[PDB]
Amino acid sequence: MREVISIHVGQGGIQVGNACWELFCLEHGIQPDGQMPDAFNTFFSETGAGKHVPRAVFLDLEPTVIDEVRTGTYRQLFHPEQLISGKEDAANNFARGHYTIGKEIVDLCLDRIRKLADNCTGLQGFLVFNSVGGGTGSGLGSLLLERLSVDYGKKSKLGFTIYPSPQVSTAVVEPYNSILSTHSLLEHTDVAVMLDNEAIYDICRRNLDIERPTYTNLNRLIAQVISSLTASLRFDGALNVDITEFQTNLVPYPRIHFMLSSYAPIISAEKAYHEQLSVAEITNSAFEPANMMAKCDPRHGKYMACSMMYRGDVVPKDVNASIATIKTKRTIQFVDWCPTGFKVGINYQPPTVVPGGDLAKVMRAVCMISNSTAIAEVFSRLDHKFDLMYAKRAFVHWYVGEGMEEGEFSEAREDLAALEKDYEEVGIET
Amino acid sequence: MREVISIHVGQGGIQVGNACWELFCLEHGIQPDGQMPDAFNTFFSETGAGKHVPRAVFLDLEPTVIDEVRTGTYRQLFHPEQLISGKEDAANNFARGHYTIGKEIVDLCLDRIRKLADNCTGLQGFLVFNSVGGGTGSGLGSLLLERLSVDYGKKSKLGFTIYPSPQVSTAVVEPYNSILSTHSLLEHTDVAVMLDNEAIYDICRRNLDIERPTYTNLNRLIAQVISSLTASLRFDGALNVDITEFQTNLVPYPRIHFMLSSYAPIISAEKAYHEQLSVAEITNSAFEPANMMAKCDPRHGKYMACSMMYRGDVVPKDVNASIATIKTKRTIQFVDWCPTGFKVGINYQPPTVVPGGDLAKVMRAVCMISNSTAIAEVFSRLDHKFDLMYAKRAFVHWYVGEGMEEGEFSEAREDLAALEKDYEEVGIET
Amino acid sequence: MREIVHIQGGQCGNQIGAKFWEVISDEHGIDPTGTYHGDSDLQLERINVYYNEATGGRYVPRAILMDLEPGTMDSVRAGPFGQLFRPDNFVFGQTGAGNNWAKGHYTEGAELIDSVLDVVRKEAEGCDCLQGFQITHSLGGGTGSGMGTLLISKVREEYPDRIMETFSVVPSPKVSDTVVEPYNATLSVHQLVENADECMVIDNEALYDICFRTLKLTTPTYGDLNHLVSAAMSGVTCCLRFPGQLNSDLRKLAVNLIPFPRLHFFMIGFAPLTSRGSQQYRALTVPELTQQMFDAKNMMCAADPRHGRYLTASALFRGRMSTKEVDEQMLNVQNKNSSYFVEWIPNNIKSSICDIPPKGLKMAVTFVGNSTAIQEMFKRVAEQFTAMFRRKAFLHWYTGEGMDEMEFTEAESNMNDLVSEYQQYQDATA
Amino acid sequence: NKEQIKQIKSKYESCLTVTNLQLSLDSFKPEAYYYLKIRNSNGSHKTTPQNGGASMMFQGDFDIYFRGQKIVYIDVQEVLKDEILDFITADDLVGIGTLDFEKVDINQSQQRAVIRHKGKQIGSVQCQASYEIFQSNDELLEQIKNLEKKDKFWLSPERYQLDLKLKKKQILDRRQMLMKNR
Ligand SMILES: Nc1nc2c(ncn2[C@@H]2O[C@H](COP(=O)(O)OP(=O)(O)OP(=O)(O)O)[C@@H](O)[C@H]2O)c(=O)[nH]1
Ligand SMILES: Nc1nc2c(ncn2[C@@H]2O[C@H](COP(=O)(O)OP(=O)(O)OP(=O)(O)O)[C@@H](O)[C@H]2O)c(=O)[nH]1
Ligand SMILES: Nc1nc2c(ncn2[C@@H]2O[C@H](COP(=O)(O)OP(=O)(O)O)[C@@H](O)[C@H]2O)c(=O)[nH]1
Ligand SMILES: [Mg+2]
Ligand SMILES: [Mg+2]
Repeated sequence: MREVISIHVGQGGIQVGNACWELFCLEHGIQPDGQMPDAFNTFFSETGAGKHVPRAVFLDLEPTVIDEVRTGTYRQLFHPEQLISGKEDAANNFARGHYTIGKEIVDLCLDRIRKLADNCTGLQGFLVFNSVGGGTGSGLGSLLLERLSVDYGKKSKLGFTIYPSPQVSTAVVEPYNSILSTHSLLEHTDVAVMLDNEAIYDICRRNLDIERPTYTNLNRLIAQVISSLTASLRFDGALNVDITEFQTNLVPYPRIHFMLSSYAPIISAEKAYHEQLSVAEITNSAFEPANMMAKCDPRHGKYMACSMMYRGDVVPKDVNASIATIKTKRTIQFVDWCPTGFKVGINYQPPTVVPGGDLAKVMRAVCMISNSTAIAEVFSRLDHKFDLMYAKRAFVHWYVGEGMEEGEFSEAREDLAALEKDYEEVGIET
Repeated sequence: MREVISIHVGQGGIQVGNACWELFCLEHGIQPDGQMPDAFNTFFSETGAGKHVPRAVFLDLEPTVIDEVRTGTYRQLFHPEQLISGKEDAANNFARGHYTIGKEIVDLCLDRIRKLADNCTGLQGFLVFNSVGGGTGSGLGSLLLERLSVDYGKKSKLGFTIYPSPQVSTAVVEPYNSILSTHSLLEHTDVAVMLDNEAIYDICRRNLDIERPTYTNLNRLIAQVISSLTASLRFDGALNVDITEFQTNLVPYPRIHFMLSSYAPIISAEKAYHEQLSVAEITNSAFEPANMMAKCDPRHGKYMACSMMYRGDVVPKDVNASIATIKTKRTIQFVDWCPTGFKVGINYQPPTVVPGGDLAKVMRAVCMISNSTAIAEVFSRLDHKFDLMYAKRAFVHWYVGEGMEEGEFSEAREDLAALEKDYEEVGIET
Repeated sequence: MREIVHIQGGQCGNQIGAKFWEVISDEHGIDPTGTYHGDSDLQLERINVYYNEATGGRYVPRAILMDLEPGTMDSVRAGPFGQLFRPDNFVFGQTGAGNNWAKGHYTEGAELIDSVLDVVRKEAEGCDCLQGFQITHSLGGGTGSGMGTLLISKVREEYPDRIMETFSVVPSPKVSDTVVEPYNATLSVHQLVENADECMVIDNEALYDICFRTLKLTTPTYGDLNHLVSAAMSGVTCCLRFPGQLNSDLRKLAVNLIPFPRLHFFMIGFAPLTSRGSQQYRALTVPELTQQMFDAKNMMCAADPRHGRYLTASALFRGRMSTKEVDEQMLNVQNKNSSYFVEWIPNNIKSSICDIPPKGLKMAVTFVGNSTAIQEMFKRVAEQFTAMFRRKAFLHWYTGEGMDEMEFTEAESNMNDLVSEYQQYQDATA
Repeated sequence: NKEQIKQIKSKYESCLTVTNLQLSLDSFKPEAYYYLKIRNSNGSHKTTPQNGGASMMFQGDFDIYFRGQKIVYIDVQEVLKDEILDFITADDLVGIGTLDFEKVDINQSQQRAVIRHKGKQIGSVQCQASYEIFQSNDELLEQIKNLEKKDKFWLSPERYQLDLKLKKKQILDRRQMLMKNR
């Protein structure tokens, strides 16, 4: 009687949704056709006899990815008319997907959301995935969040956004729409998790020893993180954690809800079994700055609160004996007004392996969600990138001619300045 | 010991009568030859040994459609001399079929009606079908209704008229005869149901996913609605409804008896079984404005009374739990002087499927007959169309030269103005 | 006669009860199917204390299980001895509290508590002579620490003369699993002092220390901590269910261990406890039991009892033994440690003997001592609370559900006043 | 008016009526026209353009409806007007004022928005504010509204021709503004 609905918008969102939906189907024993040859109820729904239907909706204005989905092996799984598709792409223009073509599509998506919500009885909250540096992704994510915040109100929404890397970039105009989308979801999303690609590339290179990774390898790690986060809702555990038990433990103030994640262990089968993978060493590896899932240095800032999930055969006393060691270290310092900052969850189900993938099978794993003061650097560098081109009003004509006003750029800049001032104000000791 | 007689006049009437008479024969197991290889008695009569004869009569002045009927597979079913046919068509002229050629044919039809009525012992009432935007259909329907209202008196008559679409039209002169026929049946018919083609085209396109529909697809849906309406007379049910139990529940005042219908679910076999088709979701779909069987917006007006029929394995408690949800919603508001407005009927027989058709086989269905204040828009737009050409007296010479007086057009306009004023007067709160 | 009912709330309380009832059933020889299969006559004489009688000869506990989420009770039912609980006593909500005290005490816990209070009233009104209630809950969680404490006040308001027990687990700063522990600990301690007749604090840190040092088992789990807590819980009411030299019900302990009505926070310990490999070396004698009973590491709390002076002490010996030895040993443990016993109340140790030992053991002792050393726990809890509150961290979650900072200030002031007036008697001299 | 007010009060939590907008900038261009764009999350209003002077007075009643955040932005726009063709050729953002109405004293009828460009103050807008808790383009729009009042049908052939004329003209005015801004 506990449910959650995941929203996938944009090319990156759909490509990570595919990645998480192989993993969930594999973890619950459901074949790609949707047929089994009481834990499924969190992500799926029973049709009365036979197949299961995911509680997910796919959105995009550009039809190529959806058409690829509707012809692959998973054509029989998803309901045919929840893969909403458009005709014309926003083409990396934020104003397009927020003012011009997204408005005519958003009504169908909201109707689908209502039709899925009326089925659930114990709706925990929503999940949303969107790559920020694109037109349709950021614009439609903003519009959907704004509609949901007023249609439902206090229901919790979680956002797994992928911000651009510090120096590596695929587009040339992504700072503009990244800043605008951050403006939009700052006052509209309860949790936002950092996911830039460069850090995960470094993780793959160093640990998985892959020298030529593709997007699928990144999306599989993200899917594993999602599964670790939501395992506690569908498996028995000695110390459970619910989604609604987050803003009471990781969010000191309503404005501050951007945090960065990490995962451990990450290791290949060729050298995994030569070492014992004790809980102490994995919880040490999870706190290593080089294993952050976002390219930010935690040594440059304080910690505010750490929520970290275990799964497997871990014993609570071993967890406490390792939290003490971390509190001992002099290179990791917490904020003054937080004496204890750890929330611990323990689950029994070990992580599942996907055949043909990178990760091996292990009995212990740890996933941490940590809120730290050091996150302000990404905001500062994105702001610096934005200012350089906004000084000469470059690329603005592509946005003014799509219905957006001239002054809309300035207030996003002011909100980022306010956020940066707030992060500095919080981190000073009393 | 309960009977009903259906009257089919005009090309559209005959083409929808064919559609309903495949369905009834299929539903009662009767082969097209009329031979079975106690519920039939409502629509049929036993001849003593073998075949069954429908309690229906086909009327038309233009012989092509009747000749097509008398050579198809159903040539053996209908009695040879109840397919009354003329020689000369009225040619979309209302005055022709009411004053010139319809009078010489109406006597034979009335003789046939008497010969069919003397056989019935428990006659519930009459059904009549006629496309309004034609000469012979509207004119002969008006004349037959006027003769029946005085020959029989208090017997109930139901009219399934097909009004023209708001903008889509096949003729150019159909507003004139539509207005005149509305004048004629306003004071002569107990129930009138709206059936314009554009709404059903949109229904087929959106749900059935047919991009090139023909008239047969429309007529099959109309036949299904008729079968759902009359199922309660010939099948066992937990909550029965009779035809005579309508003017006491849906007709607040003698003048107001035009209502619009809807049906649910409408879905194809390719994606029907992937979803559970619960009673709550079908009763939600039935109230959707986009699923109205007439192109009118219910959000533009109040509701007066809703009579809605179920069939299948539905349980009354689930029906009540869904009526409560609809009363809860803020987008659907009833009139002030009506605290409860729902009449519910439950039947056990699931809807039957026609082979080679569009609809799939399902265990639950809902058909609603709802009387609402928003219906005045079709009258207003038809009146506006009429006034444009009546200002210059266009096409009037085709009517004055067929025996009709000049002033006959004005009084229909006055009656429509009276009806529109009455609809406004009723909808105001006390 | 003089029986008590069991009420538990939250996940921690449910897990404690899931082992407490197993221990009780094993002690009384009740199979997991509710059928008696015991050996001794005394096993059935006083079974009305905890078990009710139903048709068919089976027994059912008079326990009431409540939580704001259904997962924990849906999991405890599948465990051993899970079928004994009556399905009617299971009450749960569909939302949960998310470790937020305000949600579990003002908004959600207030509406649900009527149903659980109905069954509580049903259970208490029926029983022969009420002795009282015993409550198991955790102070580290939101729904537990809120709903349980509000239920304490509601029960006290209706049964002012009955006795009330609470076994409360307080969050230690060493092993912290939730970041918002100080807030709901401080808020709960405020209400708990005003209504509970007896309170017994238990700490996970002390349980881990005991398991690692005395039992010396490699991998402690929640099952071992629950088993120790269950043995300690059963030891208190043993003489109320079995004959003995000096019977002493709960009210007699209440009279003799609480000098002033606000000083009712005890810390407990169980003896003997020996490792598997050393269970053959040791010989069970009264001196061996009493030397381990007063051992500082044997206390179920991290509070160090030689950092303060005992106001009073109690011991509940089990098994058949001579009373002269017990009295002389109690005198000896009080003459050799005169510095740690307050001097203005002479003979401040209570003893009791029960002739029925635990199953598998020949002698056992339960220790309940009221000491001034408990101040250190409230000191550190208040220290963390005031470190976190001065910045108003995580305050918006609580203030968004009708609570204000004034109730935080009053709670802090009352808790500090309790801390001060509890140590006031430590420095008091005659 | 009662049904429209009831629909508005059902959708929005409050209204702010802004009147008597006085713009003062540190430097005006004497040859430039200025207008104020008053916007929130729910919509935007525009004043009539006025010629640049040491203080400009925009007349009008601006009803601003809220559903959550009580922030109004006042964008100051500079406009090049072609005097021959009475059309706006380009619109340039001069600066942005912010009014935060949670900080607006319910007892002070006069409010002041500081106008900023690139973080620097460049002027202010003063206004009166009241708070309640619950063929020209204009000629073509007025003809369409007068046909909406006369016809019972939402789509007369005459209305469709006027809507096509209006859309063509808005595209031409937008092209003239894009040409003036080059
Ligand atoms: N992690 C990850 N990021 C991706 C992936 N695909 C695209 N991105 C990121 O998405 C950004 C651009 O947005 P896209 O998702 O590609 O395109 P969009 O969101 O659909 O927006 P449009 O361009 O209008 O279609 C790029 O900067 C990429 O970094 C992916 O498969 N994995
Ligand atoms: N729903 C539906 N409407 C039809 C069908 N056939 C004709 N109509 C409608 O009927 C209107 C004209 O009347 P018809 O039924 O075609 O002709 P008639 O009633 O026999 O009158 P005459 O022209 O004198 O023969 C057209 O505007 C059509 O919209 C049909 O098969 N299904
Ligand atoms: N002894 C014991 N303690 C537990 C168990 N499960 C959780 N806890 C403790 O309970 C605390 C969390 O309480 P919580 O589950 O949030 O209580 P709730 O909010 O009422 O559900 C943790 O600090 C654990 O130390 C268990 O099975 N046994
Ligand atoms: Mg794309
Ligand atoms: Mg014809």
